[PDB]
Amino acid sequence: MYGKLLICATASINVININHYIVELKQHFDEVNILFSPSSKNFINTDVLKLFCDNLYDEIKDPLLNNINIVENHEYILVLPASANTINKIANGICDNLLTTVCLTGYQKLFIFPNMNIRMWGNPFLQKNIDLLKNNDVKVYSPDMNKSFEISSGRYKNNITMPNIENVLNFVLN
Amino acid sequence: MYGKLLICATASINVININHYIVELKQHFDEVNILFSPSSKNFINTDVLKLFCDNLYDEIKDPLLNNINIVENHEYILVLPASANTINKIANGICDNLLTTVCLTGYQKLFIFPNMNIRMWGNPFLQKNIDLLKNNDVKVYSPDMNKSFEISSGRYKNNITMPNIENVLNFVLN
Amino acid sequence: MYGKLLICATASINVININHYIVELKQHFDEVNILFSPSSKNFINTDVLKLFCDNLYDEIKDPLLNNINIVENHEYILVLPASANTINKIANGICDNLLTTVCLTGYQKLFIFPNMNIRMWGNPFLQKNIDLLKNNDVKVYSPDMNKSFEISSGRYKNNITMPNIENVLNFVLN
Amino acid sequence: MYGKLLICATASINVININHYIVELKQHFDEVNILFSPSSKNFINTDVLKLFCDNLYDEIKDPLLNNINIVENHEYILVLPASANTINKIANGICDNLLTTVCLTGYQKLFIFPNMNIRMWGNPFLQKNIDLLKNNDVKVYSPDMNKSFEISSGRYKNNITMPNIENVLNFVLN
Amino acid sequence: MYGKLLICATASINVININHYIVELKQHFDEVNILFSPSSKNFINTDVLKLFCDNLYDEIKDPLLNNINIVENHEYILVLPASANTINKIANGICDNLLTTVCLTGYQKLFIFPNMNIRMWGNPFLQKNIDLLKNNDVKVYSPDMNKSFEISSGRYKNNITMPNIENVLNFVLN
Amino acid sequence: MYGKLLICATASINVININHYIVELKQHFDEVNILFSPSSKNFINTDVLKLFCDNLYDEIKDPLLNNINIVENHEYILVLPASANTINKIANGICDNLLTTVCLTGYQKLFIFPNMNIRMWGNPFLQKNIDLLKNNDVKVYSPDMNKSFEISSGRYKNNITMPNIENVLNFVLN
Amino acid sequence: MYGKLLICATASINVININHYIVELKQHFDEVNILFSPSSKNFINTDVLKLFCDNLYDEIKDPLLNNINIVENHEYILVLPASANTINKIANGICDNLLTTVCLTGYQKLFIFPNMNIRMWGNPFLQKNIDLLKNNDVKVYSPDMNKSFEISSGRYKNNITMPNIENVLNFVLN
Amino acid sequence: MYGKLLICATASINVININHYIVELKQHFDEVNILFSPSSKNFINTDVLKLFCDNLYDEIKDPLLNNINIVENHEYILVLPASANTINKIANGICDNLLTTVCLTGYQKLFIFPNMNIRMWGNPFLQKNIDLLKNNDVKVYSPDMNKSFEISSGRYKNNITMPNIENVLNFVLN
Amino acid sequence: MYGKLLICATASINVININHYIVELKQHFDEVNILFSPSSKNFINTDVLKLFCDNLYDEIKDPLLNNINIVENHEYILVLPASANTINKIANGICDNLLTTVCLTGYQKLFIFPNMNIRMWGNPFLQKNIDLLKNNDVKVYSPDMNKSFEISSGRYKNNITMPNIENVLNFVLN
Amino acid sequence: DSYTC
Amino acid sequence: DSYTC
Amino acid sequence: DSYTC
Amino acid sequence: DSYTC
Amino acid sequence: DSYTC
Amino acid sequence: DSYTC
Amino acid sequence: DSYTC
Amino acid sequence: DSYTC
Amino acid sequence: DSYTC
Ligand SMILES: Cc1cc2nc3c(=O)[nH]c(=O)nc-3n(C[C@H](O)[C@H](O)[C@H](O)COP(=O)(O)O)c2cc1C
Ligand SMILES: Cc1cc2nc3c(=O)[nH]c(=O)nc-3n(C[C@H](O)[C@H](O)[C@H](O)COP(=O)(O)O)c2cc1C
Ligand SMILES: Cc1cc2nc3c(=O)[nH]c(=O)nc-3n(C[C@H](O)[C@H](O)[C@H](O)COP(=O)(O)O)c2cc1C
Ligand SMILES: Cc1cc2nc3c(=O)[nH]c(=O)nc-3n(C[C@H](O)[C@H](O)[C@H](O)COP(=O)(O)O)c2cc1C
Ligand SMILES: Cc1cc2nc3c(=O)[nH]c(=O)nc-3n(C[C@H](O)[C@H](O)[C@H](O)COP(=O)(O)O)c2cc1C
Ligand SMILES: Cc1cc2nc3c(=O)[nH]c(=O)nc-3n(C[C@H](O)[C@H](O)[C@H](O)COP(=O)(O)O)c2cc1C
Ligand SMILES: Cc1cc2nc3c(=O)[nH]c(=O)nc-3n(C[C@H](O)[C@H](O)[C@H](O)COP(=O)(O)O)c2cc1C
Ligand SMILES: Cc1cc2nc3c(=O)[nH]c(=O)nc-3n(C[C@H](O)[C@H](O)[C@H](O)COP(=O)(O)O)c2cc1C
Ligand SMILES: Cc1cc2nc3c(=O)[nH]c(=O)nc-3n(C[C@H](O)[C@H](O)[C@H](O)COP(=O)(O)O)c2cc1C
Repeated sequence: MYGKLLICATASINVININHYIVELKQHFDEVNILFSPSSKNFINTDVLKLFCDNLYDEIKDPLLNNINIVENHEYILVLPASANTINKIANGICDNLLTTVCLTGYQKLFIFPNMNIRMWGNPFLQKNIDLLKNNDVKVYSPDMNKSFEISSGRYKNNITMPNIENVLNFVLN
Repeated sequence: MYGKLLICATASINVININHYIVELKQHFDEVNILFSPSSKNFINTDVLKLFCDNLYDEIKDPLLNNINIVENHEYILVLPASANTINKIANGICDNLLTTVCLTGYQKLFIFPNMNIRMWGNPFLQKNIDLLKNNDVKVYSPDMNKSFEISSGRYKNNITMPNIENVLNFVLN
Repeated sequence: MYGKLLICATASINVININHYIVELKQHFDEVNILFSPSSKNFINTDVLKLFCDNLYDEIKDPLLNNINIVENHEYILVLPASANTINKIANGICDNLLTTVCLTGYQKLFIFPNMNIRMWGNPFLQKNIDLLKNNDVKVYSPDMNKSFEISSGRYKNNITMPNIENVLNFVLN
Repeated sequence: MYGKLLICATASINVININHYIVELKQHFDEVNILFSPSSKNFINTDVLKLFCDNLYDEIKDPLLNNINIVENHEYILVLPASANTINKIANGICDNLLTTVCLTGYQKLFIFPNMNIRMWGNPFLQKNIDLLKNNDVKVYSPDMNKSFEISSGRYKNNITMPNIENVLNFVLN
Repeated sequence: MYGKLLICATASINVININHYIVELKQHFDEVNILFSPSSKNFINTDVLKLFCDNLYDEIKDPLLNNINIVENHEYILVLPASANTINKIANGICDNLLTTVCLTGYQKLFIFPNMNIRMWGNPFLQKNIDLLKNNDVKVYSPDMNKSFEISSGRYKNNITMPNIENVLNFVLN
Repeated sequence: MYGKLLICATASINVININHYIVELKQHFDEVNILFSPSSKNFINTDVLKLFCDNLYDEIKDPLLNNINIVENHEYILVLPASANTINKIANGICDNLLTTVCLTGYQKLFIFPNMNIRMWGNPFLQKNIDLLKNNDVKVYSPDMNKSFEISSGRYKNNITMPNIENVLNFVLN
Repeated sequence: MYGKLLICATASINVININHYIVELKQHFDEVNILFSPSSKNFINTDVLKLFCDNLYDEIKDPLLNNINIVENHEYILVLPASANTINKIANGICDNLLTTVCLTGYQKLFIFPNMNIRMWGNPFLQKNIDLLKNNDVKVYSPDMNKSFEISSGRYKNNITMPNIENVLNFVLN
Repeated sequence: MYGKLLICATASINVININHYIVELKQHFDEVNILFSPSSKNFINTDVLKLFCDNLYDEIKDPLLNNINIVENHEYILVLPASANTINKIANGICDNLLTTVCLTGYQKLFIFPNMNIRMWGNPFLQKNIDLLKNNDVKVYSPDMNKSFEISSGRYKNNITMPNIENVLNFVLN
Repeated sequence: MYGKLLICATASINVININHYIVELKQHFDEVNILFSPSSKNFINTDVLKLFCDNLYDEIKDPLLNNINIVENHEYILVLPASANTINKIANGICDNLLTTVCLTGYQKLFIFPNMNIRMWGNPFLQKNIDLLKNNDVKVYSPDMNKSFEISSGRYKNNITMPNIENVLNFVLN
Repeated sequence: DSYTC
Repeated sequence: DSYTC
Repeated sequence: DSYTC
Repeated sequence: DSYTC
Repeated sequence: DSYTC
Repeated sequence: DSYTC
Repeated sequence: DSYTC
Repeated sequence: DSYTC
Repeated sequence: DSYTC
């Protein structure tokens, strides 16, 4: 059991399966808390996650949540899944919501797991920001390529896939 | 008749005349669809554009619009009028609304037509982003200078003006 | 008595004491007007400031406020308190609200007074933007260090503090 | 520069381009004010016209607007575009909204510019009312026929078209 | 004491003094009931009239009020004050609200007391309708001229005035 | 099977049985579509008619319905039941709602079936409009007299009754 | 013409005729402004008074109205009609709404015109407060007794009546 | 069976058992009606009392309830439970809600049964008002002391208790 | 460190600086909790005070807050700033909101710090209540006179001023 | 069955 | 002209 | 008193 | 049963 | 420039 | 700074 | 016609 | 199972 | 006078 861990979940289609990660990670960290981007609420009912994680930080329920306290209360902060938008906001120091504010404050404990279409992944601006993040000690995991179900065509093509737990653990703990 | 074209309209005072472009462009492209930034809705009733364009993408009516499908469905994507804000968001890979998300995903089919006060146009940060966009193969039209009706004083002075259709077509097709 | 001055107040915990600055500054500038970021409204009732400042610019009351007019109507524009978020948005030319739009348009009359936790202040991305702002003639005040009230504990500690009026005046007028 | 002019805009698809007329007319009349029919608000955001006209009369913002004052404050009152409905209401003295009430009160300064499909234009009842209006000194412009954009097909055809500014000016001033 | 009487009050500025009539008429008719036009509700709180009249017919409280029952329940129906709009609607058989529907159904017991600016009174279309009403046995009182407090300027000038009770009674009973 | 037919239903107490007509007429016309007046919605849940007619035109669901398309899409347009109000609005060319707008546009395919109390039927103004309609080629059916259930007294007195299907068909097709 | 006068109207059934006083008083005072108690809004639409008085003070439209400014801007302050409640609140220094706050601040320019049922007038506590008000230089008019319309019965009886203008003027000016 | 009785219930924790009193009193008075203070609605659903009392006076359902009629319709008016606040408002003649207005109007038929913590009961100001009430012929029952369940500590300590029915009857009838 | 202290803040313009007191007092009392009057919420966002005080009592969030518990939980209760209205309500035992209810219950631990315009301070009724409060052992601080920034005119004049912390502490502890 | 007010 | 409850 | 716009 | 805060 | 249904 | 209306 | 702030 | 647009 | 999180 390691220290308290915070999941910063963003609006990736894969956020709908964030519960699998919470349960897995709860077997290795004292606490697993979660914080969502405003847009991810269009994909899931974030309320149900209260049943799996120790604490759910909701900026609508409480608009005055202390980002400094949140950062100090955790040893690890994971952006999972990390959207292109949030990755780029973090890289530019933009923090117009609680999630990004927490990421700016806790850049030293930040672990980013990118998830998006390979086409989005190729964006020049996104890539420049990913280099900037890495060159400034923000840990950015290298997306895995594999069989992914493409909601667009319903085909199982090759594309960026979500990281399995072993890889998450190894990237965060090593 | 060329392929399907998408207009990404932003909050420039000139968005109120976007219908003139839709009608003109509809004479040259199989389809002319439109997508607005949240802020542009304070300038016009976007609903009426449904009468001129083939399809209106509304992220409020449908928060789960697939940006990948939208990008794949078009051969050309025009940011017209393109605000300083959206230009700068695109340059930094920021996509916190459907319009900018579409622009990040379809950077390869992107054509940007800047419109703003000459004073805003002189902003250092805006200009660095415009260079960055151009140096990464995003087509950015060079704003035209001419008699523009300044709303501050009901007097026609010289400033940045909207591109006429010939120039739009030539910039997009050549 | 110098020219008209505009205060661009952002979501720093210290925005709750912005009235002290308005009253002080009103003793030296013909007019002291104020403009808030959307988020700062969660800290104070901005309506009450109408009793101290000459004019309150409210983008909700009037979504079509002319940023060019606002910039032209003032000789000085102060971002006070200036949040990490707004500082970073200005540095990247991002202007998705009235306050930042005004700051992009009036970069030449801009004076920024940073306020945030020392930990946030150390963010790499924030610092690169601060250099970029300074290297492009945007005046950025160097945060003062001193005794401060820590809301989490209710006790005093050393951290970034708000600038006193003498320093504000001297930084803006000299 | 002639006296103050009032535009009474009704629910014709062409009301979306009413701004072009406001700007043009502002070059010839001391003031160009506007008043919309309730239904035209489904076509445009009338709020934006405040940026072009001197005054916007809004019966929702102020349900107690004095129609007598409005009529006395103008030398010319134009119903442009004039819908079949409003034309027929005026002809029968029906005034169940501010616009029609103003038209009944100011029949002596009224100039009507009909706009509608040629098929609607052929309605017997509409035509009897147009004769009645003309036979009672209400100036009714004769609709121009020419090439027009048909929203249903997106192609151009011959039909009633909007009057150009020269014709508007000549019909009102001569 | 004569039979039950119904007052159909319309949106004339003088509707604010309708209570004086209710009280007076209640001294001569078994019952004095009232029915307002939708627009008159912008001038007064119709609810208070429940304290003076026997019954208040509210089409919003009850959208299914039987106009036939209402007409049969009264021996006299007065349109007081009668607006130009309602007079013209009655003349054309238009009944798009409860008040006008009642007037169409009870044309045989109808007594109309016009009230409006002398300028509105001169409207050609209004006058043709007044002749049509009279030529079809609808009793239309001839407006009185006298000192009227013009709201445009706090000065008493000569204009159409409200009928005193003696005249109302005499016109209705004789 | 004849061409597409449109039913324009108005606020007559009998609109509650409009479904019987839809089903009957569907046995003789390719399509039977329906359009209601705003007031008729106080008598029935118009939504349920979607289960019987091919298409339901709802101006609230879609405020920008093309009246020209609606008229062109049908060979016959029936106002059934036709209220005194709608009959009179049509006769005067008044079209302040979708139903009346469609009737003005399609006067050449219009078939009107009046339904109201015999007392309302005797209104002078209504009758003048009915003559005007007939003298201008708008087909107006002559109301049938027979045993009708009078909701007012619960008695089966003689009054105007709804037309049976044979008469509807014969009046429309012959 | 005397100085500016303020009417503080309270929830007496007679507040519905407050317009008669405004018009009368406007013939003798530079300005006649009005301020209502929250409860009086259940008797009338206070908005319409804007058409008769120079200024309407609305604590809902503006919750931060300066009572000191209001008191300083007038030479006379009349509580008319004055309810038992407001009279008693003033006597005890209670000011939980704008009207009573203004009355506490301007006790030196206060003129109270009581209106209520004779039975309420006999209340011991009310009377002790009236003595207290008089013994502290607050001018309290002695209610007139005469014929009055009793809303419950609709017949006339002897009771407290409203003061005529001569008496109001004489009590305020002498 | 005595005359009609009115219960004026205030916001005492004991108002939740007011139904027991209604049922008991209904065995001795022709009618038992009830009227609640606005705040007592936070303790119970006042609607259910309609099932026990003859009439429920609701100032929200009807803001224009005639307090004079209410007082005249009853021989006895009981404030039960009577809160310190209502007792003090009555003593000062304050009537800013229907309940207190009724108590001011019916002071001659008023019977007050105080209920509150013994600590509140000791308040100097409350006691001065209780003397004032008694010295002006308002019947104020002397609170009973006994075993009361203290919600605060869950202990059955000695404190002021509610009056049993025998005492209520004897105090009111004797 | 003394016992728990409660601040009862009322609607004085100075309530906007109540945070300065909370922070200061927190250096001397185990706990500093706050409770606002309903009206003071128009001056500030009371929510933010949760970041400075130990507990915020909100009667809207919880309408059933036990005033007895609140009073028992504190050794000192300060009305700061104390408005004329609240002072007068306390003096008369009026408690129609949580704040005044707490003050009635805890009169024995009450410390009142008056703040208002000198003109309001001169009100006879207010002064009689202040004497009554003092003569009944309620501690009422004597307002300080000094340079106060008058909001009517941006000029520093002499008037009642807020008490500095030394005086607050000395008045409460001695 | 037809109806009438 | 005057009213009472 | 009678009124007019 | 009587109650007390 | 001109539109029709 | 202290305030007054 | 083109526009500018 | 991972997803992709 | 100054606050921090
Ligand atoms: C159905 C759907 C799925 C999406 N999937 C992704 C994704 O896998 N990765 C991504 O970066 N954005 C994805 N997007 C776009 C983001 O939701 C969008 O850029 C958003 O503004 C990001 O906001 P956030 O950073 O606050 O979560 C998707 C959008 C939708 C509607
Ligand atoms: C009346 C008015 C006109 C504006 N005109 C322009 C313009 O021409 N160009 C521009 O870049 N911004 C303009 N702005 C500022 C933008 O609306 C603002 O920066 C906005 O946040 C951009 O958002 P968007 O990128 O989502 O459209 C205008 C604002 C208003 C109120
Ligand atoms: C109680 C609290 C206090 C905060 N204090 C600060 C601060 O001093 N400085 C800062 O940069 N951000 C601070 N934040 C974070 C900002 O509010 C957040 O980054 C926000 O998105 C900035 O938005 P803005 O730039 O529109 O004002 C605080 C947040 C809360 C809830
Ligand atoms: C998309 C659309 C375009 C329309 N165009 C016209 C038009 O050009 N002329 C016209 O007379 N009516 C037109 N109509 C019908 C009118 O809007 C309708 O008769 C309306 O009730 C008129 O109201 P008004 O007189 O208050 O403006 C149109 C309706 C829609 C939905
Ligand atoms: C303050 C004001 C006063 C008015 N006075 C009159 C009047 O005296 N007579 C009249 O015919 N219309 C008057 N009007 C115009 C009518 O209110 C308007 O024509 C309305 O649509 C009539 O509707 P109704 O027939 O349903 O009452 C006035 C309007 C306002 C705002
Ligand atoms: C219960 C009831 C039944 C009605 N029956 C009829 C009827 O049979 N015929 C008619 O012309 N009006 C009837 N009316 C009156 C109309 O509904 C009313 O005149 C309405 O304004 C017409 O609007 P429309 O033409 O938009 O349907 C009735 C009203 C109600 C409340
Ligand atoms: C229809 C009706 C008429 C009233 N008439 C009077 C009156 O003439 N005088 C009075 O003192 N109270 C009267 N009242 C009672 C007051 O409205 C009530 O005491 C109210 O709380 C006073 O509030 P205010 O002082 O804010 O106006 C009346 C109440 C109603 C419902
Ligand atoms: C749970 C609770 C119980 C209360 N019990 C009493 C009580 O027994 N007696 C009392 O005088 N006030 C009591 N109070 C305080 C009153 O409700 C409060 O003073 C209120 O403003 C009185 O308003 P009213 O006179 O309109 O009922 C209680 C409050 C709460 C939340
Ligand atoms: C901008 C403004 C400032 C005020 N300042 C004061 C003040 O300093 N002292 C005071 O007693 N009342 C002041 N008032 C009046 C009170 O807000 C008012 O009497 C209120 O009803 C008191 O309510 P409370 O006792 O619930 O706080 C002010 C009002 C406003 C709108």
